[PDB]
Amino acid sequence: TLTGLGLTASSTFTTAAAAKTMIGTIDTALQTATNKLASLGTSSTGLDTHLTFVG
Amino acid sequence: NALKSDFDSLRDQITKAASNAKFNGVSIANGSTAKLTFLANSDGSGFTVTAKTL
Repeated sequence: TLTGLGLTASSTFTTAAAAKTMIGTIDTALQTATNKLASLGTSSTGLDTHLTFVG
Repeated sequence: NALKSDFDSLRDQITKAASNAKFNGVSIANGSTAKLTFLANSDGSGFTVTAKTL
């Protein structure tokens, strides 16, 4: 959710300089989102491996 | 007097032609702004083009 990425529900730019900073903000958001999702996928594969072992 | 009047008409024509030189509300010749900065990379760094008045 936006709050977890560091974006705020009110977030926007009203002038060109704010947009020039928003580029870097959205870069950081995309980075952290991909890292979180990669951790979720790793944990899912770990659940699958444990499921086969339990069987 | 005739030559001077033609010179004045050409002067006004230069003012008009300089005022009309705009592309989608932005100009690099009219002198409205010191500079313009077009994008140069995905990080937002900008290629710079210093304005030239006419």
